Amino acid sequence: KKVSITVDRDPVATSFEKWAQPGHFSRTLAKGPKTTTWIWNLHADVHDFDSHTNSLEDISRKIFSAHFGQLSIIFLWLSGMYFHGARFSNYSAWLSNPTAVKPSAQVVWPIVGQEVLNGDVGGGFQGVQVTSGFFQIWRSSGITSEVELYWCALAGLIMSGLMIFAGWFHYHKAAPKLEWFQNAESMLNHHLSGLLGLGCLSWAGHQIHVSLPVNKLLDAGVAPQEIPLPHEFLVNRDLMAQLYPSFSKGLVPFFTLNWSEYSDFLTFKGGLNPVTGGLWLSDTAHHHLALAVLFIVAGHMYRTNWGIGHSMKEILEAHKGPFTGEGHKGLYEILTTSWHAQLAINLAMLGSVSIIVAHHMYAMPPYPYIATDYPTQLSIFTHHMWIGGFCVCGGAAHAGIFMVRDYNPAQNYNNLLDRVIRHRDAIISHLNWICIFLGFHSFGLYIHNDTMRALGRTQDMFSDTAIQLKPVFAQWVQSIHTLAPGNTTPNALATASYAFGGDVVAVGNKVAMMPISLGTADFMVHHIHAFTIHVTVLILLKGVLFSRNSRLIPDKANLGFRFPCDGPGRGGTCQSSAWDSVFLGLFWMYNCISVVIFHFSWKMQSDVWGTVQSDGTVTHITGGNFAQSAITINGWLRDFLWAQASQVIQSYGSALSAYGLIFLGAHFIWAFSLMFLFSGRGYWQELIESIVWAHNKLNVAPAIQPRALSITQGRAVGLAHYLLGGIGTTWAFFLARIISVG
Amino acid sequence: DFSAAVPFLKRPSNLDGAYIGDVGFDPLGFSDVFDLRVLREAELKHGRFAMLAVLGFIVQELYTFPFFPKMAPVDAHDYFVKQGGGSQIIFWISFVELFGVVALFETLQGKREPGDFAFDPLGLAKDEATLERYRLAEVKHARLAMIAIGGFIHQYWVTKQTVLEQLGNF
Amino acid sequence: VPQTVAWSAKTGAVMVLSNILCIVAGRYVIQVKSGSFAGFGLPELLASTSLGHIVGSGAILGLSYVGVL
Amino acid sequence: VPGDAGFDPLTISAWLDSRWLREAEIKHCRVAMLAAAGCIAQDIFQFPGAKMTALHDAAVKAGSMGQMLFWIGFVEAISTAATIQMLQGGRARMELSEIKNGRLAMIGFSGMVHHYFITGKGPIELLTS
Amino acid sequence: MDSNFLKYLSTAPVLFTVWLSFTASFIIEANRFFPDMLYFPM
Ligand code: CLA
Ligand code: CLA
Ligand code: CLA
Ligand code: CLA
Ligand code: CLA
Ligand SMILES: CC1=C(C#C/C(C)=C/C=C/C(C)=C/C=C/C=C(C)/C=C/C=C(\C)C#CC2=C(C)C[C@@H](O)CC2(C)C)C(C)(C)C[C@H](O)C1
Ligand SMILES: CC1=C(C#C/C(C)=C/C=C/C(C)=C/C=C/C=C(C)/C=C/C=C(C)/C=C/C2=C(C)CCCC2(C)C)C(C)(C)C[C@H](O)C1
Ligand SMILES: CC1=C(C/C=C(\C)CCC[C@H](C)CCC[C@H](C)CCCC(C)C)C(=O)c2ccccc2C1=O
Repeated sequence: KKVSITVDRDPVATSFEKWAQPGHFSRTLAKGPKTTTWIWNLHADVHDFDSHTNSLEDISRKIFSAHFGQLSIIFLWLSGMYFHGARFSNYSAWLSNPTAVKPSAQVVWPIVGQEVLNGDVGGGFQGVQVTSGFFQIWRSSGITSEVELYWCALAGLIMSGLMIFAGWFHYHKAAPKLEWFQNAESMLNHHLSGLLGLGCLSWAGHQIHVSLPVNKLLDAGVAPQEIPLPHEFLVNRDLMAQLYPSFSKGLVPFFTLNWSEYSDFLTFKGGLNPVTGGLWLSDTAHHHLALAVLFIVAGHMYRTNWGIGHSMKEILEAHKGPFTGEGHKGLYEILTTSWHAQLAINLAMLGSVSIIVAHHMYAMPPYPYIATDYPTQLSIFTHHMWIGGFCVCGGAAHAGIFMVRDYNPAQNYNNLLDRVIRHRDAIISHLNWICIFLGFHSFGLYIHNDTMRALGRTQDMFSDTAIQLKPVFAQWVQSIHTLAPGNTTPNALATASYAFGGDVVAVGNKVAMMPISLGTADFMVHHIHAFTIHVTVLILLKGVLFSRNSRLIPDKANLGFRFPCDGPGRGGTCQSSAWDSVFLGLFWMYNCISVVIFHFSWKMQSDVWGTVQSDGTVTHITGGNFAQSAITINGWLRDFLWAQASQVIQSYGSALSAYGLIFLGAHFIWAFSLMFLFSGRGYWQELIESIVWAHNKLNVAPAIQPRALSITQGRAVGLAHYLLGGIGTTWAFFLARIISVG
Repeated sequence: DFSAAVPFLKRPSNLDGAYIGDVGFDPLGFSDVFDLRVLREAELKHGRFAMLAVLGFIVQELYTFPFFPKMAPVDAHDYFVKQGGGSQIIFWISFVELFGVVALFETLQGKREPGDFAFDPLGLAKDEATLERYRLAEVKHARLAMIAIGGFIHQYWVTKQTVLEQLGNF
Repeated sequence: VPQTVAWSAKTGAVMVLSNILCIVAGRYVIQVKSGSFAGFGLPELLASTSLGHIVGSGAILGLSYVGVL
Repeated sequence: VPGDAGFDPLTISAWLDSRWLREAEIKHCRVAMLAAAGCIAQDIFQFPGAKMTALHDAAVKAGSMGQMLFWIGFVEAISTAATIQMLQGGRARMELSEIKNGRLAMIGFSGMVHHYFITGKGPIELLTS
Repeated sequence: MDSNFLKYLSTAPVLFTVWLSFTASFIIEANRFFPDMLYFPM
């Protein structure tokens, strides 16, 4: 029983004393401010626990309680989304008429004329149109009334109180010891089996006993208040049998392994529900049940307290061949003693999963009536692409912090890390070459096309009409997925997604999904994507691999993760740290995700979204101009940015005038950021000297001596305002455009 | 040692007869986490409100003031929400509760017993021994009335008859 | 839809077979613990029988799929 | 230690707390005692306003089982405080008689409910008919 | 009230947020009761 619970009782006293002493957590800051830099230095390093404390136990305790605090904030946020849906929304009107009422769960107060933002969203309601897709989530859950939304808001509030209590309790009353946190096998067993498997299983039970009957009654056309309450499905099996007759047999088919009895509600239909334009909820129920079994089985892999199971260290140490030295030896010790190494992995995975979520949710729209709510589809794609890109760059930020701080060569002799660092010149030179080749042969095709179109030579272009770059591999994969139902997935009835090919799905005379054809423009923008992803990897990988030392600075690890430079010598070593590669790689992340969301926005408006009409023909939002105009830069400038900025710039005096104002405000903030990015600290310190003189003249100089921001903070302020302004401008443009036309 | 009330439950250990009416009953362990002066403040405040409420529920059945219309106490709540009297009662309670906040801070700082507001106009507490028995009776009545008020309101909901008339009928 | 069958003694047979198979095979393969009377305890029995119901359920469903039953 | 016939063939006692096992067994014993004595008593005589298994759903609709669940749930919350504090730290014949009659009651109740599945009847009714 | 909690409420970010929230609140109230004051009325 070496996996055991071990707790220190009453470690830290619940006192307001250290609240009154800002900077108490570090020896430098606790002696008080003398310059304004102290103030910035206070906020910058506060959650950097391993810079204040030496011991891994106290660091682990602070992290566990901070995770409860984050959970409390998320639960309060969810409770507020449910409360605003219950109290300030037109959810009931939306349930009666989804394809006509526009969701709105935010109402403004009348103060300075701002009540113009309460536009006519429909259903006898005035408010701000919301695009988070909560209404479709609630309808998929089977909510059907505001009263149940009040109970969900209360459940969120109770959970939020329980998490903030638990964070206090587990830091101040009962803090686990380090040997409790250093149980990776136990934690994985419980998080796979218990967190994921039970979670999937419990959700599958809700879908089978609540979501599936309520939604079958809704899609038959029954009014929401005419639908029986969800517990009458739980007790009276006769009504559930009337909807799905397999329930007449109960749990005998489950236990005797006669599982094909349950095919009424555990289907493998594929495709979309024609009524709602969403995934079949019988498919999602079978999906969650299948995942639950796999996750619970996965949870029995690792050894905890009874001899069955794997040792994770033995698995890692056995995988070594003739190219890779000692192999994965020493990685277990890293990943159970370094929090930063774990955060680097988990941030890269969370970001990757968020980008996958973004792709899978527009192509296989899971919620009822979310496919034809085009503002929601554009919003949730753009949001999860930005979360993915940010989390992916934070994985490289904390890989750099690991290398600078937690990496020790004595325990990493001739293993995989040692070998990567010992051929990092070959890695970065080959990646650098790939980024040059791929920028020439992706963006230079655009420059070739602009020049030929400008010269009158349209036969010399890379286009469908002229020289053709055909995405043959992607077209072939689309063919395979269209041929799959009945062939390589024989029990499937429809394709996984209509994007691959097949029918046009229309809901409320709007296209839910239809095949997304690929041509020369799709080949070109996909290689644009491959190029922007490659260089972002190069900037972040070069920062992680050269974080400790280079040919330039042989002792970079002694300066730390975040230092501004090592002086003007050696020609100049400005921005040589690992932090400065995270700083430079967030710009290239911004560039990559901006072209991805622009590609999505133009391609869906041009070729997928639109209104079905007589004869079955479809009129798209921008009328199929992507194919012949996404091949030049002038086409993107004119037919995408200029043509679609009409709604944001003409929005004044309407309910979308808020987007019109945020468009300008973010354009302003973006420009304001370049003051911090193009300038240097020394100018601003000398300007502050003359302003200090004028304060000295009037005897009003402060005792906290004003300083220009540090070199690193100047870079961080410039990057933060750059990201805010660029993303905010895209946010305002995307939302005003798709609310007006979609 | 074991709890006096529940023989098989252990004594909580923050409850050693410091507060009158203690019988060692605290299974969920709120005194192991929270301040007992604050909890006894809350127990006596909830109990005093409940004791007044039960007396009000019965007397309001027996008599009502001539200037107000006759009606049942839950309907009285809704009528005085819309009439303005409820806001007056809420305001004056809130006004007294301001100096109650000051009183609770004085209790936390150690210089006041949790339910003591020095409210003895009629001098009933003649001696210290009389006060101990009286505050035991206050604690017991306060707890009993919390249970009682819940019963009257919930039964009124389930069967639309007032407490004296429900005893009178059935 | 793949065809499954109501429980019969053949389904019981497949379950019993897979269960005994997993006892013996697990007894050799498991690396931490009189062929079955040395060091055989409840977690080993419960693990071999859990893999037995996994192998047996897969075997029953597959043999029902192909027609062997 | 009471009712120790040396019968632990699978050796569950090695891989679960003996106190937890005894408290669970004595709870199972007493619940089945009440259930079996009640099972026969329901057919012997009946309370006013009022089979073996169908009566569960005939009783839930009134709200009787919900009420009994609420009160057992209250007692079981105090009993989970009891078992946690048990676990965190001329009469022996009477305990042994309790444990034996309780194991017998578990067998008897199991018998009556499956006999109900066999014939749709209660225990002593089956004996009479 | 505890002197260390009152010393926390005297810290610069708390006083800054409270003072400008109070300032924002009486500008909002003045523009609620007296809106569209383009000129000093005289
Ligand atoms: C967590 C997310 C969240 C968000 C973003 C919002 C956002 C909003 N809510 Mg909602 N709300 C939420 C959760 C949320 N709410 C929850 C959980 C509940 C349930 C209790 C509600 C219940 C609710 C109601 C009942 C109403 C709103 C309203 C509003 C709007 C105006 C709020 C306002 O100006 O009041 C401002 C109110 C003040 C008292 C101003 C306080 C400003 C202080 C100074 C902030 C200071 C914080 C402090 C200094 C932090 C440090 C602590 C200290 C010790 C130092 C706004 C759109 C209003 C609305 O929609 O009207 C149409 C409305 O009436 N909300
Ligand atoms: C079955 C057991 C189980 C479960 C469910 C969890 C669940 C969780 N752990 Mg883990 N953990 C476990 C065992 C378990 N742990 C063990 C054995 C150890 C020791 C090795 C750890 C050590 C550990 C650490 C060190 C950390 C976590 C963290 C977390 C949270 C991850 C963030 C998240 O997704 O939360 C959001 C998702 C939710 C579903 C929120 C649910 C909140 C409750 C707690 C879930 C369980 C409630 C209860 C079982 C359900 C009753 C159901 C009933 C109504 C029928 C999550 C609540 C992290 C964290 O955030 O800490 C707070 C963290 O830092 N865990
Ligand atoms: C689960 C996620 C997670 C976690 C736990 C951490 C945790 C940590 N990071 Mg990592 N990081 C993450 C995600 C995460 N980060 C991501 C996604 C990125 C990519 C951008 C990074 C990039 C990164 C770098 C580059 C650095 C860290 C550092 C740190 C540490 C210090 C934190 C601190 O004191 O900041 C205090 C917090 C602040 C000062 C907050 C201000 C930040 C912005 C400007 C405010 C947010 C703006 C808001 C959202 C929008 C405003 C609205 C506007 C319209 C007004 C801590 C270990 C630092 C370090 O040195 O550690 C050793 C460090 O240099 N991280
Ligand atoms: C429009 C602005 C712009 C342009 C063109 C570039 C161009 C480049 N950057 Mg820079 N960068 C920019 C803005 C820009 N950046 C900004 C704002 C930042 C701020 C954070 C950075 C930060 C940055 C970093 C941190 C990195 C780059 C890298 C790169 C290179 C990528 C490799 C490549 O595509 O080679 C191909 C070249 C191009 C696509 C440029 C256009 C050339 C086209 C095809 C026309 C060619 C015309 C031809 C030569 C004419 C010949 C005749 C003429 C002489 C008369 C390339 C040199 C990376 C690098 O060097 O890795 C290789 C790298 O690590 N950049
Ligand atoms: C745990 C076993 C058990 C269960 C589930 C039930 C359940 C039921 N019985 Mg049966 N019954 C029991 C024991 C049980 N009884 C016993 C021991 C007797 C003999 C006295 C009877 C005699 C009996 C008759 C004669 C009748 C019922 C009836 C009923 C129904 C209505 C509820 C009622 O009046 O309870 C009656 C139960 C009792 C009088 C004794 C209950 C035993 C204990 C004290 C209750 C447990 C709850 C307890 C307060 C909390 C736990 C604390 C614990 C440590 C003591 C319901 C089907 C009536 C009915 O609807 O039939 C159609 C009916 O006519 N039962
Ligand atoms: C402090 C102080 C003073 C004072 C004062 C004052 C105003 C004191 C007033 C004290 C009061 C009002 C005490 C009332 C307690 C009520 C109880 C115990 C509940 C009983 C009901 C039960 C048990 C029931 C029931 C039932 C249910 C639920 C529902 C029914 O269908 C059935 C049924 C009836 C059986 C004064 C001013 C004198 C001066 C002094 O110097 C200091
Ligand atoms: C919202 C609304 C209103 C309202 C209202 C109000 C005031 C509603 C009332 C709420 C109250 C006081 C509920 C009381 C519950 C007490 C219980 C369940 C006792 C449980 C004891 C148990 C389980 C056993 C206890 C145990 C046993 C064996 C006995 C001994 C003790 C113990 C060992 C602990 C109005 C009227 C204003 C109308 C308005 O327009 C809207
Ligand atoms: C303007 C500028 C300054 C001076 C900027 C200073 C001194 C910031 C002071 C602004 C006031 C004092 C605080 C700003 C508060 C704003 C109202 C917004 C607050 C945002 C949150 C931090 C609250 C630099 O120090 C600098 C250093 C390196 C490269 C570029 C630059 C640079 O461009």
